[PDB]
Amino acid sequence: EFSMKIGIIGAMEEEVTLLRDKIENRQTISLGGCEIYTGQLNGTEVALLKSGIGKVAAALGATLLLEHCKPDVIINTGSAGGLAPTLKVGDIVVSDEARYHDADVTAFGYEYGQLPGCPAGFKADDKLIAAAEACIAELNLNAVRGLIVSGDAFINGSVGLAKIRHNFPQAIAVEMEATAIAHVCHNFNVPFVVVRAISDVADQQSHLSFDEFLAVAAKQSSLMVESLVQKLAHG
Amino acid sequence: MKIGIIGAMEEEVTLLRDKIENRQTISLGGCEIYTGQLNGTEVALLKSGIGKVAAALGATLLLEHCKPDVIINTGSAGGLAPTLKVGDIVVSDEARYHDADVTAFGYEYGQLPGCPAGFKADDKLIAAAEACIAELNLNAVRGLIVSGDAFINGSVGLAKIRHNFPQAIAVEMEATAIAHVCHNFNVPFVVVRAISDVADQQSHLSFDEFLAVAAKQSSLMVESLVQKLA
Ligand SMILES: Nc1ncnc2c([C@@H]3O[C@H](CO)[C@@H](O)[C@H]3O)n[nH]c12
Ligand SMILES: Nc1ncnc2c([C@@H]3O[C@H](CO)[C@@H](O)[C@H]3O)n[nH]c12
Repeated sequence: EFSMKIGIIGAMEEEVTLLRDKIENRQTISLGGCEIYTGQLNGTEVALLKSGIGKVAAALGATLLLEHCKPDVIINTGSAGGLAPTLKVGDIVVSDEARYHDADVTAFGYEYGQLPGCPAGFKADDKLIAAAEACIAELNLNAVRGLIVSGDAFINGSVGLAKIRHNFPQAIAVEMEATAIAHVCHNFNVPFVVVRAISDVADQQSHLSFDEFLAVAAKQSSLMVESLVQKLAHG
Repeated sequence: MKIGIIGAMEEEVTLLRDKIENRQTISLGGCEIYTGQLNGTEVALLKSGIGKVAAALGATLLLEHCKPDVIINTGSAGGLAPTLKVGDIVVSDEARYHDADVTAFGYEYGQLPGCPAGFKADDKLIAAAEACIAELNLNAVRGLIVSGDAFINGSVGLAKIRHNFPQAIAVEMEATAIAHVCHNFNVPFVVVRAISDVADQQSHLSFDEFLAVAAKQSSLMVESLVQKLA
């Protein structure tokens, strides 16, 4: 305790800003097109990286963060399109696993979503998940735990969504960085957990919904992250 | 100067690895990096995994740890240009994701926010590559190479690529990711790959059958380019 460094990766300005503004003794390190904010969040040493959007940007960011700040665990936050029926805009999704919904080397006998040399899915850390569920209960928020899928496409209904629902009937949310981050953490053997807030249900109106509720998603994911850091650091 | 080289599969990396002298191996984030000299030239060879995230992670590591001057991404590819046959070379003048789609927000198809719609390869590296192609009498095509996390083997996947990028000369799985990373660091790059298949319904069989040829041809080309640059 007291010597834990918690890594946090968010892709977009909005939520990252709220967390960034709350960092004490904040400093900014700009690298490979990424900004990394170091300091403490309510006492806990954190390293917050604003990655770009997409798998590669997230991978590049996650790799840089691991390499230069060597955080003990990684928390990926931000928005996501809710897929589980009980999810409403603002609700929380916690990954117990992450899979690429757009990876496909099945022609070679790999499981759909699986890339060669990688497990079909990347498992989030049990302690981190439990911690997150603890915060969820304590904050009295509605949330769902389960499989989160990533791809380099903003899902907006039509075939994008149906294909995902068909390939991963159990997926609770879809977004664009989670699995890339999980993938990099897996390779570095670093525990991770994805804690995002719903900004849309990835249907025909996901773009306007995203546009109108990105703010609330940022508010709720940031609140959860702040709460998770605290709980991970103490109790 | 130091030439960075990234290949996804052991096949297209092993022949080069065997030729590197003053050889040392750095093993990080599940990636292997061999440094030393290829026929007198300082290089840094990285075996990345397959797919964009693995490539990005590896490219990021190579840049960060070895600081090469330029990056050469090598390996196999599915040929899309009519002139391409197994064993032939494709040289990128540009790389684009064929599976990135945020057009819902007004970005160009294949384009990811914060990035140009396409990443342009270095003109010098391109000219160098083509001088080798000419000197070795190889059949090659220069143009747009598109990358995604799916092995293309006809059907809907190939159709989607034809739709969005009818001018793409080849499809593979790491190029644009390496380009994207090189872009964030301002490192010139060039993709030089050999055709292992034509991304049709028979690409899996062709890939298995010709991956060996593709690796040797891409390997020979990297060797020649390295020497030409130096
Ligand atoms: N329905 C949806 N489809 C894809 N990505 C998202 C997102 C997230 O918001 C960004 C959209 O480009 C990206 O970082 C992604 O992780 N929210 N809702 C989404
Ligand atoms: N028809 C095709 N579709 C997608 N990738 C490839 C490739 C390349 O070979 C590997 C196939 O999984 C990968 O490294 C990729 O970059 N060759 N032919 C391909």
